[PDB]
Amino acid sequence: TSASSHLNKGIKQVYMSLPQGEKVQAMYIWIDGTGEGLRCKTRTLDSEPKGVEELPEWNFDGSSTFQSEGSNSDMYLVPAAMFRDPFRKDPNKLVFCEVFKYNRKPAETNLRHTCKRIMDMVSNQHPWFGMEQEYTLMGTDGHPFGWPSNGFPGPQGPYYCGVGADKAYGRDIVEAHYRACLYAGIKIAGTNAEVMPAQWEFQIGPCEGIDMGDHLWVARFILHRVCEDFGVIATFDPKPIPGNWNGAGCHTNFSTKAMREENGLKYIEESIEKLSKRHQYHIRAYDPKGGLDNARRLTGFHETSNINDFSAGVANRGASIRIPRTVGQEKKGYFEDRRPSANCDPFSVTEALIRTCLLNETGDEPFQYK
Amino acid sequence: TSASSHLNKGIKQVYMSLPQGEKVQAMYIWIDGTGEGLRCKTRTLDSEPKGVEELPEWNFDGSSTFQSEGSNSDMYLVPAAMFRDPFRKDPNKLVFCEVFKYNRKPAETNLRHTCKRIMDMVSNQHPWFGMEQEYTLMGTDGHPFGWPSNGFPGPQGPYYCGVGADKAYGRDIVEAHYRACLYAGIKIAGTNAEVMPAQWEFQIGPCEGIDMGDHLWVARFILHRVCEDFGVIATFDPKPIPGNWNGAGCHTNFSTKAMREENGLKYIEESIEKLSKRHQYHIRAYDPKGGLDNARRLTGFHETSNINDFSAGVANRGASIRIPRTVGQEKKGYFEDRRPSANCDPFSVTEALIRTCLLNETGDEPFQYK
Amino acid sequence: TSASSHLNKGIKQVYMSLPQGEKVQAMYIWIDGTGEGLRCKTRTLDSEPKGVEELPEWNFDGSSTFQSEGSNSDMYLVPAAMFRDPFRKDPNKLVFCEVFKYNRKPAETNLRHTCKRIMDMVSNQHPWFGMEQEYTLMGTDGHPFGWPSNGFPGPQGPYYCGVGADKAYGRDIVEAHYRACLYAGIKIAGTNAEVMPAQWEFQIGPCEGIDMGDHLWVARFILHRVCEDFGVIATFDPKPIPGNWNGAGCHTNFSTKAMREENGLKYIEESIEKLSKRHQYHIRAYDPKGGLDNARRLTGFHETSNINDFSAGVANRGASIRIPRTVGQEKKGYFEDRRPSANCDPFSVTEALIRTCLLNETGDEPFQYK
Amino acid sequence: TSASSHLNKGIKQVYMSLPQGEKVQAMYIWIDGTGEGLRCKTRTLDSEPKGVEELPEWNFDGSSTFQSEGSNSDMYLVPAAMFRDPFRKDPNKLVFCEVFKYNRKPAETNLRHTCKRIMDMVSNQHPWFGMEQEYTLMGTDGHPFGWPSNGFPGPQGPYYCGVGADKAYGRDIVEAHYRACLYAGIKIAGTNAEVMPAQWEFQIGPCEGIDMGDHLWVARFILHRVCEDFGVIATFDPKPIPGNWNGAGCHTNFSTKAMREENGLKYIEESIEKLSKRHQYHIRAYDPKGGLDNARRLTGFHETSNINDFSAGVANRGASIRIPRTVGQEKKGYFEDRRPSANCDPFSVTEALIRTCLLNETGDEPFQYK
Amino acid sequence: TSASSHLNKGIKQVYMSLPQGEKVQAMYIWIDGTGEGLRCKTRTLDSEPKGVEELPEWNFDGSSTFQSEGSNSDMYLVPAAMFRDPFRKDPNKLVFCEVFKYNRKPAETNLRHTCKRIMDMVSNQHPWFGMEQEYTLMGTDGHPFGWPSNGFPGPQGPYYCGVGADKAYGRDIVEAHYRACLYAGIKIAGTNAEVMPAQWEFQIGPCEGIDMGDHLWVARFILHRVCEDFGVIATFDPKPIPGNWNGAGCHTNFSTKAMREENGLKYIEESIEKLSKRHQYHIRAYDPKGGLDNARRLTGFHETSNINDFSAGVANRGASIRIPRTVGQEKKGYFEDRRPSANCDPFSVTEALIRTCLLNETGDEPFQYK
Ligand SMILES: [Cl-]
Ligand SMILES: [Cl-]
Ligand SMILES: [Cl-]
Ligand SMILES: [Cl-]
Ligand SMILES: [Cl-]
Ligand SMILES: [Mg+2]
Ligand SMILES: [Mg+2]
Ligand SMILES: [Mg+2]
Ligand SMILES: [Mg+2]
Ligand SMILES: [Mg+2]
Repeated sequence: TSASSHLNKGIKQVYMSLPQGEKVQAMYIWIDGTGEGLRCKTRTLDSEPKGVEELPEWNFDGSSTFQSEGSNSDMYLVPAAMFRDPFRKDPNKLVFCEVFKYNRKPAETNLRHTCKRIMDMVSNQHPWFGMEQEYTLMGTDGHPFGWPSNGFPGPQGPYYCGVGADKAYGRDIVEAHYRACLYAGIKIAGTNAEVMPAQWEFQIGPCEGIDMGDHLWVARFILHRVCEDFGVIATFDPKPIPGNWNGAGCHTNFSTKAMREENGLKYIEESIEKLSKRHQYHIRAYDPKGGLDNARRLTGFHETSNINDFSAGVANRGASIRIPRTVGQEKKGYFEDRRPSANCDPFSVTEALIRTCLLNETGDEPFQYK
Repeated sequence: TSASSHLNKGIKQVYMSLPQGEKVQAMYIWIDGTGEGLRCKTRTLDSEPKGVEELPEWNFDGSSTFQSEGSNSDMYLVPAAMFRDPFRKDPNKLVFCEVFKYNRKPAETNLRHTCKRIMDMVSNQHPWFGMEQEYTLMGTDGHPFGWPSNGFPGPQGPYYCGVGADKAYGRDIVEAHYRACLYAGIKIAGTNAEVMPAQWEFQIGPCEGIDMGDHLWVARFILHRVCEDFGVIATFDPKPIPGNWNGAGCHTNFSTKAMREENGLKYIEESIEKLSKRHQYHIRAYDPKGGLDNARRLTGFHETSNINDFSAGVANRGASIRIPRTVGQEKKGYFEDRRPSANCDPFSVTEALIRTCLLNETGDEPFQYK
Repeated sequence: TSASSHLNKGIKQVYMSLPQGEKVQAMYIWIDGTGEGLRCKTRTLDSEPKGVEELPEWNFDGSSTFQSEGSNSDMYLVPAAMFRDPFRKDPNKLVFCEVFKYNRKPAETNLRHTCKRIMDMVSNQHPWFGMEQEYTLMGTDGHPFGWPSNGFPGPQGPYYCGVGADKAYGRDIVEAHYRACLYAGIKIAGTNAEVMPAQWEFQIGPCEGIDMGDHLWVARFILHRVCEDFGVIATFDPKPIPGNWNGAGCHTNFSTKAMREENGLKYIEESIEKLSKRHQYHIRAYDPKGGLDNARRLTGFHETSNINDFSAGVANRGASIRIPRTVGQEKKGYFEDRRPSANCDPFSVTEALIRTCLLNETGDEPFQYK
Repeated sequence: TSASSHLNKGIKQVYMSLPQGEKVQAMYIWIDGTGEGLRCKTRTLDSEPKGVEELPEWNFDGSSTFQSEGSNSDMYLVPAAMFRDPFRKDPNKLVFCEVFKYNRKPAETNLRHTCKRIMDMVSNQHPWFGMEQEYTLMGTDGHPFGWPSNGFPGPQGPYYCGVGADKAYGRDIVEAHYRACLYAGIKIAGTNAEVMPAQWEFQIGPCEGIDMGDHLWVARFILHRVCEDFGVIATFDPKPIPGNWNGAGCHTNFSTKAMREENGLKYIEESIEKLSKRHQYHIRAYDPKGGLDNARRLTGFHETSNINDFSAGVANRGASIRIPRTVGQEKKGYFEDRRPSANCDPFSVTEALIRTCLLNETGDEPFQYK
Repeated sequence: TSASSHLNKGIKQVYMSLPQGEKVQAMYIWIDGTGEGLRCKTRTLDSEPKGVEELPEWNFDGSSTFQSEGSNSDMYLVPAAMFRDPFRKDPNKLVFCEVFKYNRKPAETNLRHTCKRIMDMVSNQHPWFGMEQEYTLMGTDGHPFGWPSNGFPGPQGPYYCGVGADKAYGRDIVEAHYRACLYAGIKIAGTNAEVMPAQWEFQIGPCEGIDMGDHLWVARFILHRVCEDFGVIATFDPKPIPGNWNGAGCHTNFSTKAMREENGLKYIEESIEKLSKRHQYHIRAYDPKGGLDNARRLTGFHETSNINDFSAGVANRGASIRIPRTVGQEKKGYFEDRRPSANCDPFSVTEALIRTCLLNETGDEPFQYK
């Protein structure tokens, strides 16, 4: 539906296949003042950087990104992770950044800074995460892509992992995103068409520590750019359509070295225990509005837990935490936190998990350290 | 007609020609709780599997696929056949699966499990099947593709194996499907435009034993993915348009080693005999609604048998079973069961043929064994 | 204008460029019960046939092609000529066939069978034919392609061999057909935009004996397939638009070894003589409705002969037979029969020429032989 | 949506307001061989008939209306009820007819003939009926009028007796029909928007005896003519949209003189008793397919009775028969048979009610009389 | 569909309702050189003529109407019948004319002149005619009005005397025409929707002698003017759509004083006898191409006689002549000639009936008289 999507793409293609020369493009990516939106810009480099360390710091105007007031508005980008650019091909790069203010302090929405620290504190336990990112394809009118105009498709049931024109809306986006990620070097585990038509999932992982946040964010950025090409919107809102229509969540898989090795199930249950005593804290960390967004998703019905009550169970689709059936069988593996909203900050989610399960914190606020 | 079909396909193409790296995509395919619909999803692998045995088991939510109730909804995928992915190219794969419940028992629609067994019991007789899969191309409105809006093309006659814009609607699907099959390694024997405009056939075979089911199902899946690309629907309904318009059937060719070698015609007639005493049982097995769907097709008129009466004949287009003229000439070969509906499960059809013709069963229910 | 022509062709292209493997596709082509229409279907082969002789016989349902009654409807295809498939590329093939009934007798419209014989009877005289196939491009509404909606372009005059957007309608079809033919191995001599806009010609020849029919027919098939891709219709009707608008004919060039060598003009005049005595018989053979179709073309006006009167002349555009001016100059060469309708069967036209000019038959019916 | 609906209506209007002169138009209306469809034609009269008795008999071709075989196809129309023509205004007339064969026997779908008799037999008891005719407005594509294209509006709830653009689809039809009926002299009691959007009701009654059928049928004809003008279709099908969408029924109110006068409730319960013993017979008479159509409506859910089980209750929306709450209060009035399909023949419904309740018949077939 | 039909009709209306003054418009109508088309033009008069006799003769250019050669092209209009103008209202007039050449001889297509004479010769026998004029409504593309684009509606059966949007295409034309006729003073007997959708009939009669031709012709003219306003075309072609679709005829009813009075059936059979001996002559007179047009309608199938064979019968829908069942009953009345094509000249049809049945002519050419 978007106007730019109707421009002649063959023309872009023609320019895109000009041999580019020795110079190299770097697209810097970062997180908005909203804690949800991504921004980016591009600079030329003199040659292909061999790793993230070779990339210059950069800056931008924070008052144009909901990130500062008048006089001291300038803000700083510090390269954190680097990937191959699937939009421009090699030698070009995507550069995920951290955001700092003028006084070189982390920005309000720079959650990576603190999370990176917390992950270093527990590196010997080798924490691994996986995330199931759900999203919904929308036209520029805000109506789900490929839904009848001002209407509803038929009821849920045929669309989950569906195939065929009447079943799966917008697969091209999925397919393209998937390769884009592979090429970029993102740890994309797979994908499926979700329960609501025009709703899809991709899985990212397994990722060690800080890597989880980095990979999910960049995957998200790639999804936006791909959607942008096709002229549609990806929405990470946890409940895009009110009523009998699936919400979107961000299921998180977690395991330590302990949990993965034999009889790890013991440690799994131990951390589930600590979690049960910190439900309220985790909901606060599981979406950028402190739990207000997730409230519309976590209702009990439609295979969700209630936002108010903690619960756990082996192969329990309706619980706050699920231990996979076969994880229960072999008494080792990982568990799944089904609480995080589709629009959560993965840095916020992974940090909270470590704090509660591994550094045994309690109270209503994150302990500060050395 | 579909909205996704109007997205810019050149854009998908751009991404699809990124070099993918060491990782590999596997699309798992399975059968719905409807016994008619296919589902699928994709996971990443670390390298190209060398055969179906190297592929992990997987699971999915059965309550989203008409396949279970609340609490123990999780279900299991066991790789059964592997093919090259024509939608993603090498090294990627299609993985046809069997479906099992949480208690590791076959799902209601997993007819492969039992059919596999029965096929093993007779492997020395080397049973070979061929199936003629008929289908109709529909727009997203449910009207046959390329038919006049709310209307009818001219009467049947010019469309069977027709050529020209006024004669063959939607050949592109046919052409693409055919290659997709070849590349995938599906045993596609040929194809033709059928009697009703927008209606087509492909032939799968000859296939030994369990292979028949596997090949036809995956062929079907491929057809759906291809149609999906083009924005149309493939319908396997046995009578998509009421009245003077061809139904869609799934003619099945059958032969044993005995029947193929000299004077096999004797054995052909012997099994036709056994079949004549079990019409009612076969009708039950020849469509997923026990014969209610086929009732709309098998009416006697339009070169179909009557659903009520068994009949056989040499080169008899109107009979339940047809012995090909030249099979009658050379007194060896195969016979054609013209009864199965275009939407039958090939596992159910092939099994019923073995049970009646080879294991000489009678009665109203399949014998159980060792 | 056709609906299928609006499908995304890039998508077909993607599938069509999958490497196909060892298997090979053969499209069998044949003639309708109408004696005008072409039919076809496709089977897989295990490897590339090295010549027409390596191709299996086949069958189809004659009651679906205006070719038989109820009970014994099955009919037989016997490979006659093979070409490379320009729609699928090497190693794939087009297989022009002859049609036989269940009792292995020639079908009513299988005119090749008898023509083949008659051509063998005179092979020492090396008869050579060339045919000028005229045709008109039509939209799916039946109005000539690129004509004004419910209207007429400006009057004839600027279109014959015209160039420019306001002059030549539908050249892409012509261009593609031409190459398709070349690749196939069809003996295509050339082409031109004809007098009526959206009307074109291609020339086939020179062809020895039976080859003429085979080449023209397959050329026609190719034209229909090409038009099919583009979404338009090729019509061979001799008078597609009533009134001051050119008819379409199938001018036939003929020569024997005798006529080609020095002072052959003598033999040319001799056969023209025999022809003058058999006008009525020839008109019957020059269109599939015994002369009813040609009646609408051959009116005397618009550089046509009258259907009632035979005439001949050196460089005479308005005559039944034309001796090219330069054939008259050098007293050797060929003559042009300007009588055949654009929709004639070339087998019927070539046979009739041999019979009258070479086997000196007279009477109202073809002599039977050994 | 219909093409004729897009013609310039102001032009018709211009002609329609020419003063017509002394002559008068009579439109004869009758029932199809389908028992569901209505037919009509118009003849000129020399002056305004003063009552139904003054109107000539007429005929038509029964083979064109699903009503006879070859040779003796002519059929007869006998004027039965007359109304003022709301499409043409005074002095013009609508003339509802009975249909007879060439041998002056009633036609198969002429149920009025026998019903008229049965009504005469009980005239002293003054039977009064009321019918609640439900129907759905459809576009010419067969999709409910004003529904999203290939889609569904939001769920039921806001549409029953709704007001506003997003609530009541197609009220113009309702409004016009209502006046049309009033003008015609039809006994139209009222109307409402029904539960499913684009679904409406009008009530006809109270009508004495044979009058019920006459008035409902003519009301139906008027509805079709009005819908015709607007370009939409009225459908009397009992279950136009499968699933969670209201069926359409034809609730029938019934009372005798006995039931209306004080303590009539006794007689009401007496006839409900007789009815309870003849459910099966009544289902047969409550739709033209003997109960096959109603089977899709009467499922128990969505405030319907089950087609299999008889039931009765005071103010019971889910029962086969309902005694209005206030009829139960005052111990006199009428009861409501909720079983008849929206596409029933009122003649068949009213006759069956008389036969069971008043002439105390039992058995499986209507008693014949004098 | 026509461009003029899309002009703002309300604007015409504004002008049309200016009070016109003392002057009066007369539209003269006449028959083309084709014997099928009608022409007209308009002159102002000083006051309302009181009858046809007060109207001036007039002239027009016959070379512009297919009616003469170069030098003496002028032709003459002689007022024959006058009617009120339903397009302009009172005091304005339609004036049907006879056409004469410069030498005051009747024009080739002026069949009225001779017919008038023949009618005078038998006036004492008071011959009465009725004609059933069938016609088809077409869009400006030549496709039947309201049919699917390049397609066909569903099969015949529901359309004869149909009501509802999906049944009766273009009723507004019918309705307007009917009133137009009434107002003009045309003897319009009635109308009905015919078997083929978009096909309609109106009946004209009974008319004495020359009056028949006058009334039918003027009715036809009115139909063209009305269709013109609505932007569609009325076609009187006897077979507008090839194949399984009803032809259009012009059934003619005939009776003399003798036949109408008691035991007239004797005379009816007498004239049917004379007719049986002159089939060939009548076919020549029953369409303007001497029978070539009717050849496409009269085929035996679809309730038509064969063009080759005469036949008669009581209530025989498939015969050349039908005696109505009730005419056979009461042994008096009229008979119906079902042979005339919908495009016949009524003057030619009525004259031929008189000549054969009343002036007992035989031979192949009309006797000349005094
Ligand atoms: Cl940028
Ligand atoms: Cl997937
Ligand atoms: Cl094919
Ligand atoms: Cl009417
Ligand atoms: Cl005028
Ligand atoms: Mg999920
Ligand atoms: Mg077939
Ligand atoms: Mg030429
Ligand atoms: Mg109601
Ligand atoms: Mg008629």
